[PDB]
Amino acid sequence: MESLLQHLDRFSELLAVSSTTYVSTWDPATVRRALQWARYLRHIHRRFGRHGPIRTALERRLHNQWRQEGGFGRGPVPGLANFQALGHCDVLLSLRLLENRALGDAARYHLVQQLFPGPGVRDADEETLQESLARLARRRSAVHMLRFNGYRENPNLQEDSLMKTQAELLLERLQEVGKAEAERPARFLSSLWERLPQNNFLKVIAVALLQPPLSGEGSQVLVHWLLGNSEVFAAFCRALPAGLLTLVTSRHPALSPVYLGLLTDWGQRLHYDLQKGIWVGTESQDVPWEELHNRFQSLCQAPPPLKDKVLTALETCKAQDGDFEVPGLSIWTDLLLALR
Amino acid sequence: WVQLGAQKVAISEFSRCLELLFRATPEEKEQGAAFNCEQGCKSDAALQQLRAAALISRGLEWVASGQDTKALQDFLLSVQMCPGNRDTYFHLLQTLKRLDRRDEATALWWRLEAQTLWSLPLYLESYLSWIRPSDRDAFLEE
Ligand SMILES: [Zn+2]
Repeated sequence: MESLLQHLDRFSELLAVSSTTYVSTWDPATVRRALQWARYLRHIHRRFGRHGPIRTALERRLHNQWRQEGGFGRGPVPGLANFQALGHCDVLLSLRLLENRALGDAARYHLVQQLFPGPGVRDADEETLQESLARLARRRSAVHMLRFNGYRENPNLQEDSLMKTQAELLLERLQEVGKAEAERPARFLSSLWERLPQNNFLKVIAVALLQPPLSGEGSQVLVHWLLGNSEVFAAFCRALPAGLLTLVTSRHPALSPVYLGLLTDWGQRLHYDLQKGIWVGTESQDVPWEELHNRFQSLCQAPPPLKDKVLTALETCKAQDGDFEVPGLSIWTDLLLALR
Repeated sequence: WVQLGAQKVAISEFSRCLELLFRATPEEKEQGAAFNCEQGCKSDAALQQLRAAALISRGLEWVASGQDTKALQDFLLSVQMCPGNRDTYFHLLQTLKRLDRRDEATALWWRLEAQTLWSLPLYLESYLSWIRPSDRDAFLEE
């Protein structure tokens, strides 16, 4: 338990400098020592990896390492990711050493000769390193092939395959910070928002909310982050399709009456023009009629728990702007005619 | 309904009159389908003079319910519709002289002086004659 800490942090230092381009000093001694230590991590992972206080203690050391580095200002090191990354740490290190261009010739020679002796040890007891890099190169190729001769950008994004994946990575990554309790998940989600491609990001979250439970503490964190920050949630409701947000609503009703609030705020920024039979926006960035018709049509094409809420939220909005029963006048008249 | 004093059902019927001017055309003799109004009910002059009028009749209800932005929009539309009725310019300039006179009002003054009956039917000229205010040129020399 205490013996493992000095082993693992020394390996983590060596892993992080694997990426780094100082490689002149390195020799077969360094390489051999690296892969022996990596064997021991893989050994530990097999021996007392499962159902131990040791596992949870190493996870505290993981997340403590991963939060005191942070990934801000100095150096955004990925690092050895999590508990299953101990089961192929060797591979990570060896891959990083190949990617360092300044990796010395003699070291690389000793390296590749030690990774790939050849088929002299086709008989090996432990599912060995060679076999791990082969089955990788295979999966890799398999992915690439399947992407370009098989892969489809599904229109029910809740059933997409890349989305589904990126989503479940973010949920693992929230579960870890939840049990660590170091910084609040809000800070993590805010740093995301700041750093990365936003458009892509949001579809992730959307799918996140509908993924059934795996161990929905994650889902319950995302609703509270969003409702905390109204400004991003404005671009959420803006940036997706209707069906995605309709299902967001039927599942997490803590979102429904804020999003109805948004439409209630965008419709009231329209005017009829009599020449062209249409409501339109003043500004370029204001929802066109068809967009808003879509989104309301969706809320209506839904379970009864939401349908009565949105129907009444419109009828009360109509009475508020004069209960006319012809268009020209009340945007909300319009919608309600359009939905029959 | 305005003479019976009921803003709602007036602004109903003015709006429904403006829908059957604009999501329909009266000049569809692709099929001469029956006996039909040659003269009275097809003149472009009779169409632009039904439109200006309906927007006036509705823009004054908007002043009466106290929504003078809506009123301004229908009055501004009517000058775009028929620039030779002058009742439109009077109602628009009265609204502008209430709120924000100077540049807007003068911009329309110079237009009136730039500007300076063919066959409109009767029921309609008599209706225009009916609503028009006495104190109209009095306002336009101010
Ligand atoms: Zn006729």
